[PDB]
Amino acid sequence: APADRLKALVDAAVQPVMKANDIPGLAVAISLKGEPHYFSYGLASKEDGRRVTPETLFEIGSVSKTFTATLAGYALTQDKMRLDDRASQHWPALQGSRFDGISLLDLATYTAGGLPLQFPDSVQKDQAQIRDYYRQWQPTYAPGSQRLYSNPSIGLFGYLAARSLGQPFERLMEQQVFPALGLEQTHLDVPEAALAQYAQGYGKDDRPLRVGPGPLDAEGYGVKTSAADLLRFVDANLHPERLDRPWAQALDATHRGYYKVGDMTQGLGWEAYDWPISLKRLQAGNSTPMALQPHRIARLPAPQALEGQRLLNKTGSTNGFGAYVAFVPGRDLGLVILANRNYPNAERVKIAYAILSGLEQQGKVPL
Repeated sequence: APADRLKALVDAAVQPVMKANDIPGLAVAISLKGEPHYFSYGLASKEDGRRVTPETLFEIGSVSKTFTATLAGYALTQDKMRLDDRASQHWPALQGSRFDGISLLDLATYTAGGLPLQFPDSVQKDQAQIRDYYRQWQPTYAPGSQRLYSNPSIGLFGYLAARSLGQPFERLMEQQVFPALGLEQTHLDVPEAALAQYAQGYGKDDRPLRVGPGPLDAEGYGVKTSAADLLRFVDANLHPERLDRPWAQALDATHRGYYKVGDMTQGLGWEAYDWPISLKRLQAGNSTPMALQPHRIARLPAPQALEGQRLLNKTGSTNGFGAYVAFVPGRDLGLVILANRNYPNAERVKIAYAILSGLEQQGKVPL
């Protein structure tokens, strides 16, 4: 019965937004009690007229941070690191710098002291240049005091998690994490045999854009994946216990809240809200000032399990793409919305909310 009204519902949620934001192409995937439903709209590539399907690859941008967090959860589970480790414990080249005093949890949750949203332009994809950047960096704020959303920050957390496991990040992801989650259409670097599925991204004036290489790009924003595979990842998050125990615990470690900013509780990768919550409060939690400005944290006495009546989500963008994922453990409901335009987070949340709230309304006793 909830599946009955879903096409009308997703179309009403999606198409007005696609029109208002000139989105060429967009794929939705929803898990409702573990049944997958897909809805594809428009074009993966304008030039070649290729339609979006559930197998189209999209750049998911910062949604990649939840995969990064899962690898870290693995390292935690395997006793290779702890969240209270000093950063420089896992990279001797950092010993003597400010990262002697910054914890892994600080890096993971953007509280190291104001690491910038992006690396400076002058920092190339090069081990020494990244190392030298961290060695010379001086903080804006005290560690643990301010949240400033930051690629160098969770970037370093992933890179450190990988060193703790004794292997490069990309290899760990490609040979262990993606195979462990059963994801065969998920890539940090799209192989030759899959390039035909890689959507074009579209920027301002329909400039075609696909993400270029960047320092710690893999860790922060590197994943390309299909709506069907990202939904599989969401489904693993909904039911971690359906995985081989080391990976169940790894997912579980990404479902623990450390502090609040407004209505949002910060996890490793995932950000969480009480459910239900209003549309406007969820958009505020996903607002440009949330991402771009520093905020004072409300630290929780103890890590909070992000379970029950909670919604966990992550937005992610690149210059050409805009992704959003959300799941509600207490409704057994997951959702992925992938587009080849970076359109505003408030509109992504608008689509998701229409879907989530449409599905909830359906559950009432007829009176």
